[PDB]
Amino acid sequence: LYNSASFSTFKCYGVSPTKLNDLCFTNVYADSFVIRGDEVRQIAPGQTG
Amino acid sequence: FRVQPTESIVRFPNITNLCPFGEVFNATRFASVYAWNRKRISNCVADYSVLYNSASFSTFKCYGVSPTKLNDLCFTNVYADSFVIRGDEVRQIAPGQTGKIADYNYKLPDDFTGCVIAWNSNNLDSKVGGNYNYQYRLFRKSNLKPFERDISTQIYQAGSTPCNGVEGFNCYSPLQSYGFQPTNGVGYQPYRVVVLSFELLHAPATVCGPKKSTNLVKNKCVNFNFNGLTGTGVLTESNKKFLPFQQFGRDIADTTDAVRDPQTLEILDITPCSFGGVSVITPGTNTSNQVAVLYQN
Amino acid sequence: QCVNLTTRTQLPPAYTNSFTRGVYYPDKVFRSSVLHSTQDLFLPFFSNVTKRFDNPVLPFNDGVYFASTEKSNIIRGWIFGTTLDSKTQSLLIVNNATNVVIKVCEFQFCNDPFLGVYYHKNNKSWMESEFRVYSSANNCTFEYVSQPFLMDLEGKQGNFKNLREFVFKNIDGYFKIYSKHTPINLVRDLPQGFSALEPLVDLPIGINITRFQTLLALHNSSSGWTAGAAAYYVGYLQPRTFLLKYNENGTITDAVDCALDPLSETKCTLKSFTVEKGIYQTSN
Amino acid sequence: LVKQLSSNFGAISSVLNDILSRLDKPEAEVQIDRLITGRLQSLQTYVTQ
Ligand SMILES: *[C@@H]1O[C@H](CO)[C@@H](O)[C@H](O)[C@H]1NC(C)=O
Ligand SMILES: *[C@@H]1O[C@H](CO)[C@@H](O)[C@H](O)[C@H]1NC(C)=O
Ligand SMILES: *[C@@H]1O[C@H](CO)[C@@H](O)[C@H](O)[C@H]1NC(C)=O
Ligand SMILES: *[C@@H]1O[C@H](CO)[C@@H](O)[C@H](O)[C@H]1NC(C)=O
Repeated sequence: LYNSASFSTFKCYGVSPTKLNDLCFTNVYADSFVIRGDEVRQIAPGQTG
Repeated sequence: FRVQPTESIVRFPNITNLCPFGEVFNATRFASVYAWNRKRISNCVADYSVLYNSASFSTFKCYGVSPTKLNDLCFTNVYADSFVIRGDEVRQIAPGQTGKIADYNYKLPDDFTGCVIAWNSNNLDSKVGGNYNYQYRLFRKSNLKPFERDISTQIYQAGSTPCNGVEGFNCYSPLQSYGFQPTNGVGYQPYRVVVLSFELLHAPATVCGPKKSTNLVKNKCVNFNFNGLTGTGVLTESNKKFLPFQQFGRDIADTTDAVRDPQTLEILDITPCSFGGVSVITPGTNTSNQVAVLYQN
Repeated sequence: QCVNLTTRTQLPPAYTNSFTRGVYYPDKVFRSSVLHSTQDLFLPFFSNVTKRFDNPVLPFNDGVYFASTEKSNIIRGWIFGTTLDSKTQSLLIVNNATNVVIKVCEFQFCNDPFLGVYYHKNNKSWMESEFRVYSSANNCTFEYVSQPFLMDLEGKQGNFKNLREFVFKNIDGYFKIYSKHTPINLVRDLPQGFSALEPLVDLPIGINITRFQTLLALHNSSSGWTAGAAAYYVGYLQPRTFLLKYNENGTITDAVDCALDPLSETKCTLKSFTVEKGIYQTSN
Repeated sequence: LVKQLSSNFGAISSVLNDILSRLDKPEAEVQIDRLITGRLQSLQTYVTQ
């Protein structure tokens, strides 16, 4: 899910994607939704607009 | 029984110069963390009690040495490292600290000895046509090794798709930002820090404190301070050949046993003051109250 | 003065194994009759020595240089950490009468054979001239000590007559150099004896050194670029421990390794240069 | 027993005067305690033997 022909857009916050293979978690939540085309800076914690 | 010292002998080099701290602190424009300014300091007198007492600092933190009495010691191989950072210095720049800066920008030793001096600068030209830039928040490989600095960073890849330049990657590793964002945000990133790295060893001092010296003695128990090295005993003339590059001696085990005077370059032997066990020779107290005393050896 | 010559003689390296030499003892004085262990990287007593003729290294900046030539063919200034770019800086040696300065700078000179060095018109063969150094102050710093140019041992006693030793350390942000020049009797190779070197400079210069070459270019004008039959020896330092013996002016008179021969190891563990009959556990 | 004085039993420096002249009071105390502990052990070992 990190680097392939698919999943062309990939961003991470809090936890680096280069460390995930060495990290364990619980109750992982998968949120599946559709975002409007104007998605520029629409997923950041520093959210305005 | 132990013989007490009669005089305190403090000896420092013939030097009357002054340490160029201001030349690093605020004489000109500041370099980025990656291109940090490495200034070698020598042949000068440094009064660090000024910076300790002075205002306009956010942090005055020492490692291996006290924030005080820094002016009582001589140091050698002294370097001043100047950086431009965010106010988030704590847990970023420190010995043993796995911060973003510590890992991929500027690495500080775990056994580091010296002082980290930092201050804010909200009264500068950064908000008035300022050209402040060169912020970094990306990685490369592993740690940079203590006190090392890169000069390249021209090509960066870290993963698959080895196209030697693809947009779907951690592009623009160098020069990540410049977002001073004047007046706005939790810290504008005006913070400057100077790290003073000191070596303390047998090697000749290059930086002295603001202390005057006194005279020497030849046949009496005294206290002494030779370039920060202290102790007590009788200082006598040596008859052994200490070569020009030799400042200190040593016995079969430890202890210098001799020093080279920083102003005359003469060698003095240090003999611990006389001492020995003290015992009372007595009859029973139910017979007599008169005793004799033996001072051993 | 770019020569880019191919008119040179190619001579294979020569090798020898007897090498009980190479000492850079600490400055702190150990009074006398002291048997003191030491750490750091030194040169093994029986290391395989290479005789070289301007052959590229790969010194790791940790090794020892020797010269056996006559003063008239004394090797001239050598450069450390040179790459084919302006990225690194190095310049260490000047003479006592050439009116030049040891100005450490980047290399922007003839590649590979930046000769430049000559001696004096009095030789009536080599042609008197000097180095052509073109440094740039733009994005370049300069740090040097111009004092250490008095390395000159005069006199014509002996049957060789003199030899020189220099050791260069990495070393952790410094470039420490130790050396000594001595008279010698008639020998065919490095003498089967012992001596020790003294420090010249500390040089608190933070430069990463990965390469090294020496230079001697006393080429005549009789034909092509032909110089005298000069040669030099080098070795490498390794992180081994040693036992040093002082006797009795605060100087080193003997030393023993730990890695070469179990007997030497035994001597070190017993803090002695003499071992009595018996069984000694030296390690595991 | 003499050589043990040079051991530096976890402290920043084997020399007591070096600690006293470099660190502050409570800062030195935590380093001195280490030298004392090691030296107490060295003496106790010597006497026991
Ligand atoms: C200090 O410098 C003066 C020369 O200014 C010299 O005569 C003297 O011997 C030096 N050392 C001492 C202890 O004064
Ligand atoms: C002290 O000496 C006297 C001598 O007559 C003796 O009677 C007495 O018991 C002694 N006392 C003690 C405590 O030894
Ligand atoms: C030194 O090592 C080389 C490695 O190729 C070897 O050929 C040579 O014979 C060795 N020299 C001596 C004197 O052992
Ligand atoms: C020590 O040096 C003196 C000269 O200062 C010399 O005469 C003496 O022989 C030397 N000692 C030894 C063991 O070489």
